[PDB]
Amino acid sequence: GPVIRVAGDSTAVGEGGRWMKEMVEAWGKKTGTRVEYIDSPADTNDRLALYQQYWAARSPDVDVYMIDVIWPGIVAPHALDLKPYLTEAELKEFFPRIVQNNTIRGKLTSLPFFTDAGILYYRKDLLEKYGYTSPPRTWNELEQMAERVMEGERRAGNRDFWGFVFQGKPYEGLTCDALEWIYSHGGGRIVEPDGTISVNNGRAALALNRAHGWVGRIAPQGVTSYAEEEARNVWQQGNSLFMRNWPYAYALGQAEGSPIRGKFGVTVLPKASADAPNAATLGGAQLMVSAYSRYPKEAVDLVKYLASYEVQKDNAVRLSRLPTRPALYTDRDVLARNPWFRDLLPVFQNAVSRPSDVAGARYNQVSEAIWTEVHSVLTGRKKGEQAVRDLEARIRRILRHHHH
Ligand SMILES: OC[C@H]1O[C@H](OC[C@H]2O[C@@](O)(CO)[C@@H](O)[C@@H]2O)[C@H](O)[C@@H](O)[C@@H]1O
Repeated sequence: GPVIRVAGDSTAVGEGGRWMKEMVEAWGKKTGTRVEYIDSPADTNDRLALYQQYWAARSPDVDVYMIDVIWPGIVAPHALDLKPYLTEAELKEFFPRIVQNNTIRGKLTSLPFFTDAGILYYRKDLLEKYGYTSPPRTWNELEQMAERVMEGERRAGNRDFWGFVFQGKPYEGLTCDALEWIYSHGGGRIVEPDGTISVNNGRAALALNRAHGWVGRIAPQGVTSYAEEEARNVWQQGNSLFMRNWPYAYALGQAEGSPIRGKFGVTVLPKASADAPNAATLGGAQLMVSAYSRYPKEAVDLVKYLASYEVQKDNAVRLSRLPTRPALYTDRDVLARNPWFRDLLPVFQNAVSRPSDVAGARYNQVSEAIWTEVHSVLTGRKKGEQAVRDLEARIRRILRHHHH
């Protein structure tokens, strides 16, 4: 009978790949269907390039793909329209915002699987050791606390200790960190949902200059090569006061034999001043049935299972990844394991989106311009003022003649 083949998530990032293959195998066993799991590179933009090879070839060799929240506009031609397979009631069990994200020109490209948002991880033991009673609310506070804790920890002999780690590698994760910096300084959304390229402004420039000011100071020099797992590993070995990362790092940092188990909390990222908006970049994964799958019916059943209440629950409890079902945020087991889901739910719902809706199929080119110009500031090659001006010019070229 059929073999349903699934490309999604990466065994190179936390436990996602392993857990996903487990879920797929469990569906296989439950239904008596053969399945195979195809692994992927770590970085989402590398995964896109890989999957684009299959799509270009109209390959039937993958039936289901896990896609990023930024992809529906790019991948729509390669997606089976899911809309005929779900009732309005079934669809309403997911966050409307994400269903809408995943719907391009009325086609439901994919089902919401897990969402995501950038948050601040902090060492509560260290904050208390140094006389602080709350995590920082402003970037200036983050910097002050990071300087003082680092000076103390370094003096006590931890030469590996830093104040802050984040994603500064030139790749999609940097676009995410940078949208947070820019938006939390009142500098806008880089490209606004109406199409306006707003990024050339003094607040955005300041946000980038501030980030530059972290590099090799409160953050490792090597941060300009860090993706999610590089940041996480410095943090999880106990060597960073703060980290910007996604929810998944929480369950990993609490696991038995984690050096930082019980020593950390999470909160909303800081901002420039009390009247700036809170910034958490919207991330996450959706499940797409390939337009080139020879087994659409079976693929859709697998996607419905993966997106189901109990599989999302398992994802939440075991991997601390965010459900796309509002009902799971009131589930007693989910909340008992992850009490911060309740506190940060409004942060997750107000998460700020990268400009994938407005750039559509050109999003990946837009994002590359963003991470390359941002990276130039992080390395001290350009000032934020120059970079945001060059970025405006590049995005104008990229999006000239594109309409949403
Ligand atoms: O790097 C940008 C990318 O970050 C997040 O996805 C990357 C991986 O992070 C996870 O651990 C989930 O938090 C893995 O499951 C992902 O493969 C975010 O979800 C993306 O939207 C974002 O583009």
